[PDB]
Amino acid sequence: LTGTGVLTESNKKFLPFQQFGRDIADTTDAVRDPQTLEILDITPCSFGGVSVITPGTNTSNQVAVLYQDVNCTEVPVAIHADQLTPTWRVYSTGSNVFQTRAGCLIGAEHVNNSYECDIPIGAGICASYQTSQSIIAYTMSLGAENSVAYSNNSIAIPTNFTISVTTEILPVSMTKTSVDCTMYICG
Amino acid sequence: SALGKLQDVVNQNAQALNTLVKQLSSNFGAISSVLNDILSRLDPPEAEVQIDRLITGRLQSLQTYVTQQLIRAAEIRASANLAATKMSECVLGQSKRVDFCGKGYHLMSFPQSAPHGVVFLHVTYVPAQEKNFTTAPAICHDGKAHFPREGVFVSNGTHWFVTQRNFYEPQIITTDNTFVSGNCDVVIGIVNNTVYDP
Amino acid sequence: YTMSLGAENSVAYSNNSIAIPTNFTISVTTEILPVSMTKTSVDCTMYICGDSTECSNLLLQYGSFCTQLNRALTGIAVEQDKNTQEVFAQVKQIYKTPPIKDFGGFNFSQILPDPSKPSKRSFIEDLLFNKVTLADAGFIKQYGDCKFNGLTVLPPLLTDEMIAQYTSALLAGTITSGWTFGAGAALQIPFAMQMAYRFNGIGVTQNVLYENQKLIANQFNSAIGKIQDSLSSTASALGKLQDVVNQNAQALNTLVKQLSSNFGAISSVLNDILSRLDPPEAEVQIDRLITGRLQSLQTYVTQQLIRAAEIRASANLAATKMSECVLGQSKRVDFCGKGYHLMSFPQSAPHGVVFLHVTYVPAQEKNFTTAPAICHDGKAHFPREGVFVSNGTHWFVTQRNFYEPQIITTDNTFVSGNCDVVIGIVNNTVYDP
Amino acid sequence: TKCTLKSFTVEKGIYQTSNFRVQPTESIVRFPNITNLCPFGEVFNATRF
Ligand SMILES: *[C@@H]1O[C@H](CO)[C@@H](O[C@@H]2O[C@H](CO)[C@@H](O)[C@H](O)[C@H]2NC(C)=O)[C@H](O)[C@H]1NC(C)=O
Ligand SMILES: *[C@@H]1O[C@H](CO)[C@@H](O[C@@H]2O[C@H](CO)[C@@H](O)[C@H](O)[C@H]2NC(C)=O)[C@H](O)[C@H]1NC(C)=O
Ligand SMILES: *[C@@H]1O[C@H](CO)[C@@H](O[C@@H]2O[C@H](CO)[C@@H](O)[C@H](O)[C@H]2NC(C)=O)[C@H](O)[C@H]1NC(C)=O
Ligand SMILES: *[C@@H]1O[C@H](CO)[C@@H](O[C@@H]2O[C@H](CO)[C@@H](O)[C@H](O)[C@H]2NC(C)=O)[C@H](O)[C@H]1NC(C)=O
Ligand SMILES: *[C@@H]1O[C@H](CO)[C@@H](O[C@@H]2O[C@H](CO)[C@@H](O)[C@H](O)[C@H]2NC(C)=O)[C@H](O)[C@H]1NC(C)=O
Ligand SMILES: *[C@@H]1O[C@H](CO)[C@@H](O)[C@H](O)[C@H]1NC(C)=O
Ligand SMILES: *[C@@H]1O[C@H](CO)[C@@H](O)[C@H](O)[C@H]1NC(C)=O
Ligand SMILES: *[C@@H]1O[C@H](CO)[C@@H](O)[C@H](O)[C@H]1NC(C)=O
Ligand SMILES: *[C@@H]1O[C@H](CO)[C@@H](O)[C@H](O)[C@H]1NC(C)=O
Ligand SMILES: *[C@@H]1O[C@H](CO)[C@@H](O)[C@H](O)[C@H]1NC(C)=O
Ligand SMILES: *[C@@H]1O[C@H](CO)[C@@H](O)[C@H](O)[C@H]1NC(C)=O
Ligand SMILES: *[C@@H]1O[C@H](CO)[C@@H](O)[C@H](O)[C@H]1NC(C)=O
Ligand SMILES: *[C@@H]1O[C@H](CO)[C@@H](O)[C@H](O)[C@H]1NC(C)=O
Ligand SMILES: *[C@@H]1O[C@H](CO)[C@@H](O)[C@H](O)[C@H]1NC(C)=O
Ligand SMILES: *[C@@H]1O[C@H](CO)[C@@H](O)[C@H](O)[C@H]1NC(C)=O
Repeated sequence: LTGTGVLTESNKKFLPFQQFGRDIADTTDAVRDPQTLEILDITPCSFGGVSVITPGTNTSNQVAVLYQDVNCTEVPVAIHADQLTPTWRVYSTGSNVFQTRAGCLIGAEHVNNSYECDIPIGAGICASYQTSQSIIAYTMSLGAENSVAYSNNSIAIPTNFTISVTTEILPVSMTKTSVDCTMYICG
Repeated sequence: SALGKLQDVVNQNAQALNTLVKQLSSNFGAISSVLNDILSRLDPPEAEVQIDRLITGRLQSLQTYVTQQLIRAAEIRASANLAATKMSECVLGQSKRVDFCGKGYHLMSFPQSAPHGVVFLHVTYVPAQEKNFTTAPAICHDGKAHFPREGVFVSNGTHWFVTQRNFYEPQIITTDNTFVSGNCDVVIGIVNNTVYDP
Repeated sequence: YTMSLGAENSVAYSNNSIAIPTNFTISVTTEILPVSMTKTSVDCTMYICGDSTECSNLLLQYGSFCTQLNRALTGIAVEQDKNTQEVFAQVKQIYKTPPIKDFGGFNFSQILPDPSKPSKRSFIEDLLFNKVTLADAGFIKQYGDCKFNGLTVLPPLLTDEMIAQYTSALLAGTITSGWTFGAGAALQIPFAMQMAYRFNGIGVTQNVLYENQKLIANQFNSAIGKIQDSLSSTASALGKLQDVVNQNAQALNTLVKQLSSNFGAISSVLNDILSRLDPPEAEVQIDRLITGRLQSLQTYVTQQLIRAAEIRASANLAATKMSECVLGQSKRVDFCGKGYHLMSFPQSAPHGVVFLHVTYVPAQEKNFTTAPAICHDGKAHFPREGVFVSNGTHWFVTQRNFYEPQIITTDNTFVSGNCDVVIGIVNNTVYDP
Repeated sequence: TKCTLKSFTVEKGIYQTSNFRVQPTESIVRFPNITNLCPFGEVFNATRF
């Protein structure tokens, strides 16, 4: 067999007569080195689970990067930071490096205060551009907490009121597109 | 940005069309994405192969675009059915369905057109200023138990009134505000008071 | 056999005979609704042409199919997040139940959050989480252990702890304030008086509650216990939700299995094609493979779009039920469980919600003679709110949905017209206080 | 993000991108232990032809 990937020390126990591991899709998962009787796991070397959080380019050009389901020590080896541009190595190590249950967040300043979610990141973490100004990551708030002074012989009754006009927008129709099939395909 | 939902839709369609246009720049494995160049450069024996590749690619692009349009049109039709129901039960009447016509209790709605959409102005009533009161589920008057017809019994500390439950409008408790039923050895938390008789 | 539609039951209809219930039951039913899918994401470049420069260059000829597929999947995930947000995040604040549980004798300990727990989930929530097995998935189970092959499962935006907190806030608001917390600021109210409101909302006088309060509370608790037993007994109850998961898994599985297909090429292995044939024909073979895999991805994406439309419809329905069912009191028949609706309680579940619909069901029915009106002094008297009934000798006026006879008085009935018009009017005496 | 969206300006939000960052890749070849050697020794260095 031939392929491309990263060879790592494995944890599996191949049988004495089996050579190549295999997943349910007939795809190599682990191999036995032909010379040394050691099992090597083949982890492909490519990362497509990278999200780029950005405020609008009108407001700023500072961005954050989220790598999916990785530790913050495995980031410069998962994306091969050593073989990248030095301006990409800013977003692989550093001081603004949070570790969410979704992965590694870089370029976002982790704060403790909670706020309403602005740019959703995941696992309860949302980011936003705030104050001198920078990108911050926080556990989004579900709303201000409250306690109802409930008792079996107490009722709260309103004495004033407000007439509130809210706005609900609903799409009704699309654009009536028409395609000339023969002219499009065979103009 | 308030009407983003509409713009998005429009934008999406545009993007679709745009992508379709850019799909004319693909070879799909042929030797050129331009039909005229293939016809000017190759004889039918191999022009047939090249044009077959182009036809397959462009037909796949068209099918993808049409399927996306069909699914998005199904979505928009569902939303339009929802909007029609909203106009039926929201402008032309008065819905008691909670939150179906804006947050709070629904008073009325006003529709306004918009490019490829509608905008409902939901006029609703929202309680603002509130006060604590001591309350009782019922009141004894002569051993018999009295329950309020419409509203609840409340007390400002010394006296007992009967008030509707959405606006503090305390009224003297009388035999035209309350109805009798059984006796007041069963209700839990009932309190003693007098029921003025007109 | 020829299936039977149901049990035959002829109604003893008669123009002067009515059937009025004399007793009731507090029934808790279960309604399961899906709310979100698994936010699947596929790395199209790595899926089609995993770590192969020549394959990537060839695939780049096909334009922006790969880009638009990725965009569609991103839209799907965003739509699922929006669905969950709109279904659950409908409360402005986060209420919490007080330590005192003096809820008129009703016992909510099986739906309120458990204090001695890190997840702040209720007993029923724990049952639901433990009744959703993942051993029949395959790809969704092997990816949760870490199937790194360009396919990833993004985590939901709202963690299960947040969903539990949202359900806790909704439940505490409903218990301690009724419907006021949905319209605006939460206005406290004793729970018994809230149930009195609901009974008035279904045309049952409030005293009916107060005269049978403890029994109703016991029935509610008993009903909750029965729900526990159902959850303990039948695992298949949440089938729908499981099915959704299964379907997605199957889709993914199918997609994954498509990597083993030649699609007309000489071999499903790209490297063998590259090493074996000359570039002029290896190009045709790799074009065949690229077309096949792109078609497979397109089919998967279309199926995902359709299933996500289904799930969005279900989530919109669930949001409407939460608005009209929890935050208020609906009068829509069978919209919130069979019977007349009293209230509902939400409960989280993996990628879904479970509503416990507490409803009122008439149980013990009696035959009474009836009349459309009664003739007292040549005038015709109609009931203000209720119906005239007769136990054989005397005529009373009772509410329609619960037999509670009351003497006929000028405060129960209103006068209109005379006795020469109404068809079926009877003679009796209207007592004047 | 800018090129993957085919625009010079980017709106607020979290976009999911591709993977354009390539990395140089070395080559390795592995085969079992060389065994089963012919009789070429006694064929070339044979006593008599
Ligand atoms: C609660 O409200 C009632 C009526 O609103 C108050 O009754 C007052 O009673 C005195 C003597 O009985 C009268 O002179 C006043 O005119 C009454 N008030 C009004 C507004 O008519 C009662 O005092 C109030 N109690 C508390 C504790 O606020
Ligand atoms: C309301 O008033 C009645 C009296 O009219 C109270 O009934 C008395 O209750 C006490 C003990 O609770 C008994 O010793 C008396 O014999 C009862 N009197 C009568 C005439 O039955 C009743 O308790 C009062 N309610 C409250 C809540 O205090
Ligand atoms: C309404 O039905 C309930 C249940 O059938 C009745 O409650 C039962 O009452 C009897 C004695 O009256 C007890 O032995 C049973 O254990 C009770 N059942 C339960 C489930 O607790 C109730 O009495 C009926 N009420 C009317 C007015 O018919
Ligand atoms: C509400 O019902 C639960 C049952 O689910 C009660 O919990 C039981 O309480 C008894 C005595 O208090 C214990 O012996 C059991 O071990 C408890 N079981 C569980 C599962 O907790 C609870 O006490 C009830 N609450 C009230 C106020 O009656
Ligand atoms: C119909 O109901 C009325 C009232 O509930 C009954 O009238 C009373 O019946 C009780 C016994 O059930 C007697 O002790 C009372 O003296 C009756 N009151 C009067 C004013 O006569 C009536 O008997 C019931 N009729 C039937 C056929 O059940
Ligand atoms: C190959 O040789 C090495 C050392 O000579 C030995 O350790 C290993 O087990 C051998 N493997 C096979 C497959 O013969
Ligand atoms: C990250 O580190 C934790 C230890 O805190 C470990 O359990 C986990 O497996 C690591 N992640 C991976 C992908 O190995
Ligand atoms: C947040 O609080 C934790 C303690 O819970 C503390 O260790 C950490 O330094 C704080 N970080 C910030 C940014 O305030
Ligand atoms: C209710 O609020 C409005 C506006 O805030 C105010 O003008 C009015 O006086 C208030 N009414 C009462 C009874 O407080
Ligand atoms: C009602 O009583 C509670 C209990 O302390 C208090 O917190 C709240 O402010 C009171 N509200 C009003 C309107 O008096
Ligand atoms: C409220 O509960 C307390 C104890 O929790 C009790 O002493 C009191 O009588 C109850 N009052 C009502 C009206 O239920
Ligand atoms: C009512 O009467 C019909 C026949 O007149 C009988 O079949 C039915 O069982 C009766 N129901 C009750 C509750 O008495
Ligand atoms: C009912 O009363 C009217 C007069 O009020 C009388 O004319 C009629 O005959 C009576 N019918 C019966 C069945 O008693
Ligand atoms: C019921 O039907 C019978 C039979 O036709 C008739 O004599 C009687 O007047 C009717 N009564 C009413 C109230 O319709
Ligand atoms: C023949 O013998 C010579 C040395 O005597 C050796 O170098 C050579 O490899 C041998 N030939 C073969 C085919 O083994």
